[PDB]
Amino acid sequence: STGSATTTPIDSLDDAYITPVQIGTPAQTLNLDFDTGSSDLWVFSSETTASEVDGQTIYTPSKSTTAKLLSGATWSISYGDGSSSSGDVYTDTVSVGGLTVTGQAVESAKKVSSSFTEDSTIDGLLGLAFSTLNTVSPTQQKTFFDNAKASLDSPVFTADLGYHAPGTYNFGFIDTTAYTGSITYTAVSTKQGFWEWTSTGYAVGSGTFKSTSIDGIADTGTTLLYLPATVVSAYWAQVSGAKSSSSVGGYVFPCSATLPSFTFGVGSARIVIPGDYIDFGPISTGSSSCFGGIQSSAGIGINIFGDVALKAAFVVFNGATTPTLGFASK
Repeated sequence: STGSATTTPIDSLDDAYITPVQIGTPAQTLNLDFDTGSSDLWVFSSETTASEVDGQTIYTPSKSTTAKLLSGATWSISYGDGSSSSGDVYTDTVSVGGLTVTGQAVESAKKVSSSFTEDSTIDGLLGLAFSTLNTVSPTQQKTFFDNAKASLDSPVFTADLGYHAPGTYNFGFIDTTAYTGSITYTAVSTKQGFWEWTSTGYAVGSGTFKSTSIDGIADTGTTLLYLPATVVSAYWAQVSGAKSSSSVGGYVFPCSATLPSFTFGVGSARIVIPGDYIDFGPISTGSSSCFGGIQSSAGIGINIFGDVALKAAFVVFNGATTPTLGFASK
């Protein structure tokens, strides 16, 4: 089997992407944030504290003939941005772009933190990291991809995120029309539950490539590119007036600037992030200070190849017995 779904930016900055997901019978369609940095499929629901729901579409298990309470199971998660959610668990039928999993754990939120409430466009998350990170207790549950894997034509999914435009998540096949050149594959460590890999280096604009190992995670659920402070400083030093602002919480730059590109290495190959992808616009409405799309990972504890990086590539998440990651230009 295969599936293919379009993923759409939630706003004009590409702060996140939402993908329609069918849950239950008859289908209830919710727009979920596909997150290769976590492993819980959780949704706003009829059980969510009413004061914490503000415009989201909810899953109502009592209206699904295929929903079954997973008795005794609870979940609770905290994300790297400090947001969190928790609740209980149902199993139900879940379909993405024509690909159907029966008995999928659908984690129903009883509580969500303010960041989720305030974002009307995201109805929940669909985790695509390794199932070892799943938070369901006392019986850990499998991700949608893990459940689908054995049925898929090939045990893979691909992320093809757009810049200021829709893109595509495919399951079970590699669309050879979706990228240019060849796909370069690179080794993955699953020890921390993430799609963790090692970039071979970087360049800033038309500058020379610096060969240096940068361990990090491929994370569709993180907006920006978080790299070591040395790398980030080298980038922003090429932008007149750019500085790290403690008050704002990262690098800012004059909105009048033209940003250089940023290249990262995948083996002997190179992915180029155009300068425009690194612009996240005014820090507040009407400001002439703009927020940068490359920020320091210092204090996160891990480097994160988030959407800024991933949207410059066609990315293969290969869930074969020995997982790997593939990157192509597009």
